[PDB]
Order: sequence, then structure tokens, then C-alpha cells
Amino acid sequence: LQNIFRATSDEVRHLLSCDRVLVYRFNPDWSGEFIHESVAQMWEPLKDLQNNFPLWQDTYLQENEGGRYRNHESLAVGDVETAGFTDCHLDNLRRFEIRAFLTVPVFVGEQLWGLLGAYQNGAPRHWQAREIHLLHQIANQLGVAVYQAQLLARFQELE
Ligand SMILES: *[C@@H](C)[C@H]1/C(=C/c2[nH]c(/C=C3N=C(/C=C4\NC(=O)C(CC)=C4C)C(C)=C\3CCC(=O)O)c(CCC(=O)O)c2C)NC(=O)[C@@H]1C
Ligand SMILES: O=S(=O)(O)C[C@@H](O)CNC1CCCCC1
Ligand code: NA
Ligand code: NA
Ligand code: NA
Ligand code: NA
Repeated sequence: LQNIFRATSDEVRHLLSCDRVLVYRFNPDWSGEFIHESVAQMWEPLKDLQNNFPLWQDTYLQENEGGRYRNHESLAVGDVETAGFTDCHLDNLRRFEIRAFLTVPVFVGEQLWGLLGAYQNGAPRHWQAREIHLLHQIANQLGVAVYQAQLLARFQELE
């Protein structure tokens, strides 16, 4: 499953040639965290930045039990500076040098399980429909892989 994440994250990064790809997973209370990353050589890994560069707290998704994702909606942002985010949100994005990004839902069964994010640093992006569609397909495949990893867990407890 780590294998799966690594595999998925590297694929998205190479297919989109973006700076960073992240996998987010929700906890039962809709808190969550980034559990996997694929990142280009030029940037420091997320966990390392988190040990040194503090952020504004962000409980939005938790307070809203998944927000737009829960309704199968995605976020596609060509330019974060132009998007109209709250100041704290934009400040967080800017802390990670994120200038354009995509975030899509990952569903495991009919349950919102997490998110798949793709980030471009330093310059805006004109995202294309096929890039978004491809990310959704990869997110669906990830969801299936997780769903079946679960199924196989349930199987091996039951013997
Ligand atoms: C300012 C911070 C207010 C706020 C705004 C806000 N945030 C989101 C959505 C997201 N915020 C995050 C951020 C994190 N996830 C993490 O694991 C970490 C630690 C490194 C951070 C900083 C993420 C992943 C999301 C989902 C993707 C996105 O960037 O939008 C929203 C929803 C925006 C929308 O329209 O969908 C909003 C409004 N959060 C707060 O708590 C402050 C009041
Ligand atoms: O739209 S929702 O009700 O999910 C939540 C609300 O926080 C919207 N975020 C704005 C949307 C437009 C881009 C800037 C950020
Ligand atoms: Na949040
Ligand atoms: Na969002
Ligand atoms: Na915002
Ligand atoms: Na299945």
C-alpha cells in the first residue's frame, strides 16, 4: 500500500511534470494528513518543511466533513494569487511556494477516503482538461487499490 502510494504519486508527478504530488488521508472524524509524497529534487520534502516552517492552523475539511470533495468535487487552480483564497490559506500555500495546483477526491467504495494533490511551484499554470481527467482516473485507480487492500485485510483476519 506504501508501494501503491509511491507508485501513484510518482506517476502523477511525471505525467503532470509538477513539483510536488501529495496523498492526503481522512481520519474517521474528518481530520487527516498527508501520508505520501512524490517531490522533485529541487524542493525539500514536506515533512522536513513541517519541522521548521510553521503554518496557519487549517481545520476546514474537518469542520466540513470533507468539504467539496465529499460531493465528488475537485479544486483546479491556475494561479493561487488570483483565486480569492482567505489570507491564511493563501499564506499557507505561499509558505510551500505553491503557485498552481489540482486537488481531487479519492473514494474507496462510496466513502471519501482522501485526496490527491498536484502542485506547481513558482509560476502559474494553464491546466488542461486531459490533465484533470487523467488525475481523476489515477485517483479512481488509487481508490480501487485501497478498497481491495481492505477487502484482502478482512479476508485474512477471517482466515
Ligand atoms: C485559513 C487557513 C482558513 C482555512 C481555509 C481553507 N482551507 C481549505 C482547504 C484545505 N486546506 C488544506 C491544508 C492542509 N492540509 C494539511 O495536511 C496541511 C499541513 C501541511 C495543511 C496546511 C488542504 C489540503 C485543503 C484541501 C485543498 C485546498 O487547498 O483547498 C478550504 C476549502 C477551500 C475550498 O474551496 O474547497 C478553506 C476555506 N482553513 C482554516 O481552518 C482557516 C479558517
Ligand atoms: O465553496 S465551499 O462551500 O466548499 C467552501 C469555501 O471555503 C470556498 N473556498 C473559496 C472558493 C473559491 C476559490 C477560493 C476559495
Ligand atoms: Na483543512
Ligand atoms: Na479544497
Ligand atoms: Na480559502
Ligand atoms: Na473490488
